Amino acid sequence: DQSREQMASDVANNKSSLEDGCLSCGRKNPVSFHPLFEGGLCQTCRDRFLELFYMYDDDGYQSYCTVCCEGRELLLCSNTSCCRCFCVECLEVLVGTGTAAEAKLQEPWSCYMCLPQRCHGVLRRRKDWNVRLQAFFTSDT
Amino acid sequence: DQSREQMASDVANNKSSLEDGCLSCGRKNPVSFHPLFEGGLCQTCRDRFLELFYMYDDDGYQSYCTVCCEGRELLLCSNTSCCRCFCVECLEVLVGTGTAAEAKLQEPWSCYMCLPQRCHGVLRRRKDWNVRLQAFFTSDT
Amino acid sequence: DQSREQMASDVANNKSSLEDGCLSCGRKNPVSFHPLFEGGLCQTCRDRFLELFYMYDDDGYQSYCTVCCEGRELLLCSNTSCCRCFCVECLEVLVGTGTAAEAKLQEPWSCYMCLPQRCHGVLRRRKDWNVRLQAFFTSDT
Ligand SMILES: [Br-]
Ligand SMILES: [Br-]
Ligand SMILES: [Br-]
Ligand SMILES: [Zn+2]
Ligand SMILES: [Zn+2]
Ligand SMILES: [Zn+2]
Ligand SMILES: [Zn+2]
Ligand SMILES: [Zn+2]
Ligand SMILES: [Zn+2]
Ligand SMILES: [Zn+2]
Ligand SMILES: [Zn+2]
Ligand SMILES: [Zn+2]
Repeated sequence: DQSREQMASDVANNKSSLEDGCLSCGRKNPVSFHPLFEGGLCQTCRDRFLELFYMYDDDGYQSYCTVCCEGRELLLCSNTSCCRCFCVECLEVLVGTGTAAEAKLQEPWSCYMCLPQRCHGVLRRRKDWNVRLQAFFTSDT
Repeated sequence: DQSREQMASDVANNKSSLEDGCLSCGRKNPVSFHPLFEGGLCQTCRDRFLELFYMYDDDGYQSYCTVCCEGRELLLCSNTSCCRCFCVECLEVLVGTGTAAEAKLQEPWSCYMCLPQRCHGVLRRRKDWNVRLQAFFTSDT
Repeated sequence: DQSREQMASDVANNKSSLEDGCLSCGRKNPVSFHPLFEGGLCQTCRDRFLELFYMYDDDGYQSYCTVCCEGRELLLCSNTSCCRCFCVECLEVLVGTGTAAEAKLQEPWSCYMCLPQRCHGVLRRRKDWNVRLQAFFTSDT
């Protein structure tokens, strides 16, 4: 089974497209797409987002990583219009080693949806993220 | 058992949080959140929005209250890019006594999603309403 | 009004409203609305969008016509923030004869969701398309 470290390395070296790996778990030939970041989304990782219990914590931050839906070791966007979260693992594997530690020291921290810069490592916000999100909500499938 | 009048009074006097009452019906400890306004949303009030038949009337205005999903005594946003509706009861209870009558005299009336001002009484548009609405559409539970 | 050619002609010459025909197939008295363009949407044409499997082709353009969901002869929006598609038939019948041929030679082509001009033939982008699309995603029926 393709690790996320292997997927990130192949993407950076133009061996695979982001679209042919699950951005969340690393597996090959996912059925669907992550709507916010360049990358596929497998059926299992897509169902995690749909099947969350509480989507927010008691402080009004999201209870889940925007990329992989993990709830542990979340970095919290300081933009009160956003309140999205990214996990340590996604920062380490998609942006690069040390990103998580650097981000935990930033005061305030702005997430990868809020940053003007579109790409960091193989974490690339979609140019068409808004239309992609509309497409993601359109399908029953 | 908790009335909406009791919930609004406790919120204004910092006795309870908007998030621990249903903004639509007043019930304590709702399961989810109203996506547009600060406030909880119970399972049954959430199901009203999901189970609407016709969402628009013959004049192109929404057939339901943005807060509680009621069809009776709707005020109609005059912004042709919006066409959302708010009922008399939600205005009276969340904004305050006389709001509906004051709104009927406005030349023209702009709804609480269109007004630059975020808060009126305990009706507070979310700073993160757009991300909250994306979270609301993501959930299949 | 039965064929799409008949519906377009009646609309242009003030015999019918766009809202009383299916924008996708031409059928009279459709149950719902097209969320992006003025026009009804019948149950069958609405179900095409809900039952899409792949929303995107291998080049990151949408796999379906924005208006009718079929097409096969898709024109591709050149805006990398959009990547929507419109079929030859929808352009010929809603905008007018020659539109498809003109659009295939245009370098680059901007689709009817991107163009500043709201109206071309009987194709009118909704003033409230964003709120209409939120209403479209709200219904679980
Ligand atoms: Br694999
Ligand atoms: Br949306
Ligand atoms: Br509940
Ligand atoms: Zn996955
Ligand atoms: Zn993550
Ligand atoms: Zn953010
Ligand atoms: Zn309720
Ligand atoms: Zn109401
Ligand atoms: Zn409004
Ligand atoms: Zn139809
Ligand atoms: Zn078409
Ligand atoms: Zn476009």
